[PDB]
Amino acid sequence: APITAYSQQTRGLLGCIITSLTGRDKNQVDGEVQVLSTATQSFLATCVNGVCWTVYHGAGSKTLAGPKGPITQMYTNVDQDLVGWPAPPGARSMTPCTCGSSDLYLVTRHADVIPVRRRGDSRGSLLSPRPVSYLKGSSGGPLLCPSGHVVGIFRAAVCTRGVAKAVDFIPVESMETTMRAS
Amino acid sequence: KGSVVIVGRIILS
Ligand SMILES: C=C[C@@H]1C[C@]1(NC(=O)[C@@H]1C[C@@H](Oc2cc(-c3csc(NC(=O)C(C)C)n3)nc3c(Br)c(OC)ccc23)CN1C(=O)[C@@H](NC(=O)OC1CCCC1)C(C)(C)C)C(=O)O
Ligand code: NA
Repeated sequence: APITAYSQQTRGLLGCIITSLTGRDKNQVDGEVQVLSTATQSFLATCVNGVCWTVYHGAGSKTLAGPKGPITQMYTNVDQDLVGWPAPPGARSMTPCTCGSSDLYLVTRHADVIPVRRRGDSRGSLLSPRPVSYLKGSSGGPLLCPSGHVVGIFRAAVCTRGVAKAVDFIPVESMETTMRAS
Repeated sequence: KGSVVIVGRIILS
């Protein structure tokens, strides 16, 4: 595959509990994708045009801990399972893909890059199936075209008996709609 | 009242 990734951890269990309570994160931010956590779940945010986008079923209505304290959501759409906070400064903002390619790449929280075949506006087949457990925690993760532009973010896995054969995602078009409607 | 917290990042190339 063309696209590669790696991760870097920035916080541990105690620091996360504290930062959650204070809402103030002074760590330098970097990367195209942020790995997020709350008290109960982990998920990802993809930063696209100055906004870091993730799923509602992960973030709910919560603020994001920021350098100036908690950041309020700029966009909240419960029915599309989409939320967005203004992107922290060091976050590397990605570009929306508009040509729409056939072959897509899902970036997981493990920084693995998984080949996906687009099947429609918001659906993509895994070229080889993976355990559900392997994708869990990667909601909000980007689906990219080979060029590295973002076509959508990971929302739900299509699976049977613990095996995922396809993914449902929120298309960048959805992000347009939410921003305009607000 | 708890905030969502960045615990890591992923760098693309
Ligand atoms: C295995 C990993 C997958 C990526 C992952 N996602 C998830 O775990 C998501 C979260 C939840 O799915 C959704 C939640 C909400 C949702 C909105 S608000 C809300 N919650 C609240 O309001 C609470 C406060 C109660 N949930 N909206 C959705 C929408 Br809209 C969809 O539109 C097509 C599709 C799925 C949605 C279940 N799920 C799934 O992936 C589940 N799959 C599933 O629902 O099947 C999908 C439906 C569309 C294609 C097949 C399963 C693997 C757990 C069985 C994750 O890691 O979290
Ligand atoms: Na990798």
